[PDB]
Amino acid sequence: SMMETLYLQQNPNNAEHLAQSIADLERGKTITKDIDV
Amino acid sequence: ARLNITFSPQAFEDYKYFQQNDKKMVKKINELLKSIDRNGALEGIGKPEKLKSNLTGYYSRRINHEHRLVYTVDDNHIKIASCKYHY
Repeated sequence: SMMETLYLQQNPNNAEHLAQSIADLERGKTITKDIDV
Repeated sequence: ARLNITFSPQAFEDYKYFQQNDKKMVKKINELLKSIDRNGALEGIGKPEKLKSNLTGYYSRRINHEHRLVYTVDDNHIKIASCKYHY
């Protein structure tokens, strides 16, 4: 259950990207688009 | 379906990179988005996983061997934190 979390965290550059990007989502620094799927 | 998708700035830059360089990657990301919308955060393609640690509140699906779609869903609205691994 932890392997995927650890994969995302194992490289500090990816961990920093995720931390900043989660903060951006939670603080309202975002870009919204319509995507046809 | 037409989905209204919110991206983090970094995820949006990476999605644009794929639009410009790897249309098959875009197609796969979009199939994952279709599945999240149709079946919810935890159900469907890409081996969905509830993330732990300080990623709690978010989920991962596998785009390919290295890239993960990291996202959450609030009131049926999909928010993308990441769609590409930052090495």
